[PDB]
Amino acid sequence: GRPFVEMYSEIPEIIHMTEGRELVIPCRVTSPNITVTLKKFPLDTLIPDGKRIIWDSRKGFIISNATYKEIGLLTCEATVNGHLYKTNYLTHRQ
Amino acid sequence: GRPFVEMYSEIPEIIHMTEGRELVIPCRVTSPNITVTLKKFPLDTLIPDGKRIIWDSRKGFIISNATYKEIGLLTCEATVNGHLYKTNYLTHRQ
Ligand SMILES: [Zn+2]
Repeated sequence: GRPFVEMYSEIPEIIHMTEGRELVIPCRVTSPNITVTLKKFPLDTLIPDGKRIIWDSRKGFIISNATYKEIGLLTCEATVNGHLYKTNYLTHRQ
Repeated sequence: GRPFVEMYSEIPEIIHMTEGRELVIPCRVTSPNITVTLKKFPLDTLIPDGKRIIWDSRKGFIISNATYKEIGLLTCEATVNGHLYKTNYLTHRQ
């Protein structure tokens, strides 16, 4: 199946970030009932709290105030129908 | 071993390219005797001719006049001591 509207599982998509600025990780999904986990390689899981990090199923994750900690390989993961899907983004600066 | 001074085998390094401008794929090597192949995913092999594409072991591949065909995942491959090494670059625009 396809939980992510745009899926970059093999080669990451590049997105530009600016520190102090909003960073959208744009892994929007095909249904609002899909649960998505955001990860930063290799160790971190970023939990949305509805403020500093907001999940919107039509957009992806919205990180209000990006920092240098958000520079790297970021992965959205969703498990649907018992299967795990990943889509990958490489963030670096403007 | 390590034929490439900087080696990006697992997560590609990002490099900015501008069309009509020089593009360096910077997979410099640890010895001028190392043979390196340049590839563009998934089908292409780019052959240096000493003019449009120049190999310099201290720099990498120098593509005089980059085009949109050079946008994508580019890989330098070297076989040393019977082992194949790869280093990966994602090119996209300035
Ligand atoms: Zn960039």
